[PDB]
Amino acid sequence: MVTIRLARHGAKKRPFYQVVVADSRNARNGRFIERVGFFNPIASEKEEGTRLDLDRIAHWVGQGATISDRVAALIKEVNKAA
Amino acid sequence: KIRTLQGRVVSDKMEKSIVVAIERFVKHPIYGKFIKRTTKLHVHDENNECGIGDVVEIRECRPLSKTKSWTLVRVVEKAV
Amino acid sequence: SMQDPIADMLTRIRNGQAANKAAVTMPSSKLKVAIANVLKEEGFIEDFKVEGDTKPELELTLKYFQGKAVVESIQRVSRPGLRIYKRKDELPKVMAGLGIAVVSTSKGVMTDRAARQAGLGGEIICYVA
Amino acid sequence: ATVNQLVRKPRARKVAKSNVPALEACPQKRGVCTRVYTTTPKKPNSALRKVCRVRLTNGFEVTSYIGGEGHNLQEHSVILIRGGRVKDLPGVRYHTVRGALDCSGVKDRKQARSKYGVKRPKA
Amino acid sequence: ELQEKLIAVNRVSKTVKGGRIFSFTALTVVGDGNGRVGFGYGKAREVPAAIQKAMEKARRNMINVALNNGTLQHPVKGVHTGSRVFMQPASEGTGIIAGGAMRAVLEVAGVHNVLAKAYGSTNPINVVRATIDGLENMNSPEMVAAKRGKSVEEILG
Amino acid sequence: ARYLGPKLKLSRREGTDLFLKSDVRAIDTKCKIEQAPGQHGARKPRLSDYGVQLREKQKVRRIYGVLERQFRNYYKEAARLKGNTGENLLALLEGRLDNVVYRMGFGATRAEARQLVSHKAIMVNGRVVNIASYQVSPNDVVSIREKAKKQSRVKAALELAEQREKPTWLEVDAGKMEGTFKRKPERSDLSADINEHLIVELYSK
RNA sequence: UAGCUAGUAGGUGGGGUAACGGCUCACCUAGGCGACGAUCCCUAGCUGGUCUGAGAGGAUGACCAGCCACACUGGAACUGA
RNA sequence: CCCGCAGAAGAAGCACCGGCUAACUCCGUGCCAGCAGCCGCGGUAAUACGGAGGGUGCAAGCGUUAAUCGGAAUUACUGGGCGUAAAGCGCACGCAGGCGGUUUGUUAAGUCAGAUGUGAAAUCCCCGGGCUCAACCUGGGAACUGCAUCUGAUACUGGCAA
Ligand SMILES: [Mg+2]
Ligand SMILES: [Mg+2]
Ligand SMILES: [Mg+2]
Ligand SMILES: [Mg+2]
Ligand SMILES: [Mg+2]
Ligand SMILES: [Mg+2]
Ligand SMILES: [Mg+2]
Ligand SMILES: [Mg+2]
Ligand SMILES: [Mg+2]
Ligand SMILES: [Mg+2]
Ligand SMILES: [Mg+2]
Ligand SMILES: [Mg+2]
Ligand SMILES: [Mg+2]
Ligand SMILES: [Mg+2]
Ligand SMILES: [Mg+2]
Ligand SMILES: [Mg+2]
Ligand SMILES: [Mg+2]
Ligand SMILES: [Mg+2]
Ligand SMILES: [Mg+2]
Ligand SMILES: [Mg+2]
Ligand SMILES: [Mg+2]
Ligand SMILES: [Mg+2]
Ligand SMILES: [Mg+2]
Ligand SMILES: [Mg+2]
Ligand SMILES: [Mg+2]
Ligand SMILES: [Mg+2]
Ligand SMILES: [Mg+2]
Ligand SMILES: [Mg+2]
Ligand SMILES: [Mg+2]
Repeated sequence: MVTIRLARHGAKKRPFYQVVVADSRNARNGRFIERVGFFNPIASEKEEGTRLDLDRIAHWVGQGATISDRVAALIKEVNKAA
Repeated sequence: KIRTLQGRVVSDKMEKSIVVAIERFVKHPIYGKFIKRTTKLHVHDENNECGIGDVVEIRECRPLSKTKSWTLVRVVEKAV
Repeated sequence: SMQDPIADMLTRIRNGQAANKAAVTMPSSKLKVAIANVLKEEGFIEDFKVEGDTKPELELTLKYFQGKAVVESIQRVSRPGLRIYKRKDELPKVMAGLGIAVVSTSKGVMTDRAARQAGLGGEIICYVA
Repeated sequence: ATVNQLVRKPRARKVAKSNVPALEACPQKRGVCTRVYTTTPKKPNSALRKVCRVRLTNGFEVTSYIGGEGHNLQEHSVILIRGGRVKDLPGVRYHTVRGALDCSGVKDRKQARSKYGVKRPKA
Repeated sequence: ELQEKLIAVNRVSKTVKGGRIFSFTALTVVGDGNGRVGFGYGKAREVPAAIQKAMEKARRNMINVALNNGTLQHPVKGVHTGSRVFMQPASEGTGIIAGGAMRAVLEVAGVHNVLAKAYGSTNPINVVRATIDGLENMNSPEMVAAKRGKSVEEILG
Repeated sequence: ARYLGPKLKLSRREGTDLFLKSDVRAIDTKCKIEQAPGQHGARKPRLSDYGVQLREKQKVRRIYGVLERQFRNYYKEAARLKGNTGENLLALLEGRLDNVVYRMGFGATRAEARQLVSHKAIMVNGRVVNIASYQVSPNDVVSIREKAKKQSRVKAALELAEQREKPTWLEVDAGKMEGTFKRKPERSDLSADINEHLIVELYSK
């Protein structure tokens, strides 16, 4: 099952999630098919808190990839902000 | 349109098969002098039409025997 | 035996300059003619001529400036044993541009500057400074 | 050497030979004092240098120098062996780590204590 | 006004009936800091006299070098006996990168930014000679244009 | 992590005034400036080229109060940066927050400026900065905080500040105790008896 | 360490596999590899990379990541995509 | 993270000082004890051993050992040699291999140019961004010098023909 999920790299107490499309069986911070944006929970409010290449996301979703709850929340929040 | 190699037949004593040597120039990795290298391939030759020394055109295909994975597309020049 | 006639030409130039000869003569060839042409056009020699039909002799009239040879160092780079080819962005320059490198490209023999300005690479025949 | 010759028989660098084979790429090794004695140095110098033969934990048996003025070592005293040769004594290529394991420190030493395992004087 | 630097002092000896006679040799280099450099080598029974002979000799026997804003025109190789020296022009900020014998010569000569290295025998007396010869044969774009019968940009541009 | 010993000893070793004292008094009335420290100071050392390179590096280091590790990192960064390596090394050194505070005159010396910075007395863009090595950038506003602006030492230090030469690249309003770092200082505006190229050689030996 | 190899090399046909295939058989042909180093021995997990070096290179493969192999030692199948 | 209290108050060690290599004298010792990376010290004023004073270098670290690269152009492809310093086989023929006079044509193999695909992400580098700075995290890019395919150029090398 292809899934879109967050690969947390960040640093200790300072997470920086990377939205990646990957086979759900591979480890979290491991093999990924394609990266489609980033999310930084800590935000200076003048930086880009979340960047999403919605087009590629839609491409993979149409192909059949599922979406983690948090990635769906991010997509919905950015489309709502727009 | 089709990937292809060209070589000469060094031995044909096998039934329906031939071994062709593909020679190429490669710059030596360290010293630089362009040195000749040879690759010998067991090739499928229906009708055994290839004589030793002939220059033949070969293409890759599915595994046909334990070693044969190439088929003769055409003969280029024969019986030099 | 004789196996690099371009090396023979370069060495004739070098030894004639060392011996303060006014001119040098060698068996001719189209490649030798083109190399002499590029040398003349870059001003390292006075002039050149070819004489004869069946066994052409090419003659180069050398040049001196202050009782000094204008050509300081002439060395073959791509010797027959080890050919040296370079791409357009890898073409060497001699003496930081003061000298000239002779390049054989798909569009004939020319200097490194000309080859770079024409966007081509080729075989580095020799260096002259 | 011709390039052709090199492509036929590539250059083959000498492998560096170690000067401390008994350590087996370890900084120190433990060992038991088999005999503790004195020896005289090369012709130029003249002294009674204190050395000990030590059987290492890896089987190797080698001789090691005992630096400093005074030592309390006997048979069966386990000591730590460190790299380092002593020039005027052929055969001895190892030092004893003063202040490590059974080996004690140098008495009343004040300068360069850390090389002889002497605690900082309480003054 | 010229700046002078002593590169090396060495004690030699000659053997005679009574025994060994000690003397000294001095290698010094003088320069104008603007492209003119000479080197001298003197002998005397005492060091100050040897150094003074070397200075006097060094003031003559000096040559001019066509510097370019404190750096060399083009990479240069020099050779004398077993001392093979290599020098190349460098960008600003590099400073003087060289062994001591070459360092002194280049500093007194005025080359502000140069990368140098000595190969083979690092004998100072011959290293200085090879450096001086290399710097001497180094030509300038105007001189090479004059030789070749063209202009500067006709070579540069 | 900081040199705490006697200060004039360093000036005596380097043979010049290093501004390690406030300046109110002529340094020759406070020490034998022209004699090296120690029992054998009077003897003169015929010092090698490596010695002079080391002395130059030590002079700059002791001027700015920077230890070897930090100075080595500074040299690496200056070499990485484009342009004249020595010049950007000097720019990096002069861009330190404590140095900027001293140039604007809130401290009689760089050590006093460093203590001011450390004790939450200096603001950069209205933000409390407590790190000595904070790099100040062009168009920055460095100000004394209101609570620490009533310290007697800063009002004392402003007189020494007005008595020394005024840097061109800083605009200091002493009344409000605030200043603007207009631009990075060039080589020409700072003292010309620093041979940075010696340091460039020393970190390439 | 100069020679190695009889399912070895190729072919017809049958069998087997998800799939091509000596994968396995029955028979026929007598071949295949090798001085551009086969075979044999010793040593070793490979790569992105890390250290060093002006660079080419030398060494190296810990942590992060991709791949492979193993799960007390040897062997075997079953369930199951 | 911010605010308040107290009080300089709770907080500096390690190696070295003959030359290489920055930093020197006195006392003790007397080729003993001892030091040492190499050269080397020590037999009666030792800047080299041990102690003190002074000094130099690093710094919450400092030294010692082990291992790799460097310096080492000391496996030299970039970048070495062989008359005497180590190094031309005793000499000749000769197969495989390496190289090959000059002109014309053709080929596009090598070669060059362009384009496409690919060269995982992280790491190195550039311009920026966020933790009070830095280490650290992070955005975009360059790079990943390669490999393969296609279309071109034909001077040089190769093939073929004369
Ligand atoms: Mg004697
Ligand atoms: Mg003379
Ligand atoms: Mg030598
Ligand atoms: Mg620290
Ligand atoms: Mg079958
Ligand atoms: Mg198979
Ligand atoms: Mg193993
Ligand atoms: Mg190197
Ligand atoms: Mg398994
Ligand atoms: Mg177990
Ligand atoms: Mg098992
Ligand atoms: Mg099943
Ligand atoms: Mg000294
Ligand atoms: Mg006594
Ligand atoms: Mg000692
Ligand atoms: Mg005495
Ligand atoms: Mg002592
Ligand atoms: Mg060691
Ligand atoms: Mg090397
Ligand atoms: Mg040699
Ligand atoms: Mg000999
Ligand atoms: Mg002979
Ligand atoms: Mg040929
Ligand atoms: Mg020809
Ligand atoms: Mg092609
Ligand atoms: Mg990558
Ligand atoms: Mg920032
Ligand atoms: Mg980033
Ligand atoms: Mg041709």
